Amino acid sequence: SLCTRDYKITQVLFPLLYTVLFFVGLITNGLAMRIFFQIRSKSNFIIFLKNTVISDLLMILTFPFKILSDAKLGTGPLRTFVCQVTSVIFYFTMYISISFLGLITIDRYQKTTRPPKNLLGAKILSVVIWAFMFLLSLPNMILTNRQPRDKNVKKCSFLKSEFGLVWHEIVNYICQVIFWINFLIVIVCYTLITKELYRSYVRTADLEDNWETLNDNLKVIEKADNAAQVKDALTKMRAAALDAQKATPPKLEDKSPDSPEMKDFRHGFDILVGQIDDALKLANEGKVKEAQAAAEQLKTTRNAYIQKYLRGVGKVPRKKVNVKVFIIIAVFFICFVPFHFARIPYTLSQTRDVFDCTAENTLFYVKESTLWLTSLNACLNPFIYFFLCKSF
Ligand SMILES: CSc1nc(N)c2ncn([C@@H]3O[C@H](COP(=O)(O)OP(=O)(O)O)[C@@H](O)[C@H]3O)c2n1
Ligand SMILES: CC(C)CCC[C@@H](C)[C@H]1CC[C@H]2[C@@H]3CC=C4C[C@@H](O)CC[C@]4(C)[C@H]3CC[C@]12C
Repeated sequence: SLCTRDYKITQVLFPLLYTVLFFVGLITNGLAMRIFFQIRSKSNFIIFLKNTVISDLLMILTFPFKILSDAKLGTGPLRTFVCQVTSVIFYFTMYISISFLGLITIDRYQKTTRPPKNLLGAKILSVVIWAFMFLLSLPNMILTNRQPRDKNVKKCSFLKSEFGLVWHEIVNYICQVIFWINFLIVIVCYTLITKELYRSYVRTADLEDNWETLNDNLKVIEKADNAAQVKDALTKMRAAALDAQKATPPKLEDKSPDSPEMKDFRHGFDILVGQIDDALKLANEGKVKEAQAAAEQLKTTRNAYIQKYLRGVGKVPRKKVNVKVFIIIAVFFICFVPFHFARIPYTLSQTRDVFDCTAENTLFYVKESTLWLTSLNACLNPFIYFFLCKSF
């Protein structure tokens, strides 16, 4: 009552910040709807991605009501409407987005491990997420039935009934659980994909160590003047080559044993081992120069091409680098983590008259600032689909 909140910086900074996000958001999701809704829903990912684009658009359409109500220093019918309807829509569509981001992450993680009634399952799941958030949101709209007694007081908590304040606390608790379960899912999925990347790296580095062994021992043969040194190097080269021939590099992981990719990889080593074997036979006969000339045959255009090819097959592919799961984890840390940290103390100040005026106002400014970061997601989310061959 006696407490005053300074809205002079709020009425210039936030409507200006949200106006930018409204136009940036309309053009981003407009050029996402007209593209993604043309393509068919043949996978769960695209079903989840289509739900994400419309939940983004619903929360962007919420911004004009906010911009113009926050532009006014005092309360009014529009501020009451924001409190009761449009800002409630913002929150329930925000947790719809977080739910589908958690689902997209599970989907994308399961695709990395991978060597219709599931579309139905994804569709029913999509309906259940929307209906559930709507179920929680509806009493918040209905229990914001009180009129503002002081025209200078714009806080939604003063427009609420006793059970309205109770439900507000319950809803904000459930949403904290929805956030942290989805954040945990994203953290786990990211850690498992990152472990797989590090595992793919060591298998490539082990394989490349074999090539270094073979090429280092070839240098020894060139600078040698005796059959004992040539035989030693040739033996280590044969062992490195036969070791490398037994490997299943990340590019050959999901390939059939009788597939041409698997066959060319093994045959490439048979040609190089064969050349080492011919040079080793000569080294055993004490013919140093002849064994050096035959080992030097690995430097021919043909055998250098065979090496370059086999080494290329051993490299870590794009599949192992998941930019979609990294973007989602980046989005949770930037857009959602600060708001969810700022929320509980702010909810506590709204449901009980326990904090000092300046303490309350500080909690408001922090939640208002972090809520804006949360709104970037609606303008960021289409970039999970924007970086692929379909959009060039
Ligand atoms: C599932 S729907 C949902 N989820 C939340 N986490 C919510 N947190 C707040 N709301 C509602 O959205 C409206 C605005 O609440 P706040 O943003 O807490 O109010 P102000 O800081 O005073 O602008 C109120 O009717 C709240 O009950 C929420 N609604
Ligand atoms: C008042 C509130 C609860 C209204 C919610 C509207 C709901 C019913 C809407 C919003 C987003 C929609 C989804 C958008 C995209 C797809 C993918 C498509 O392959 C099948 C339908 C499906 C799965 C839609 C079904 C209906 C849907 C879940």
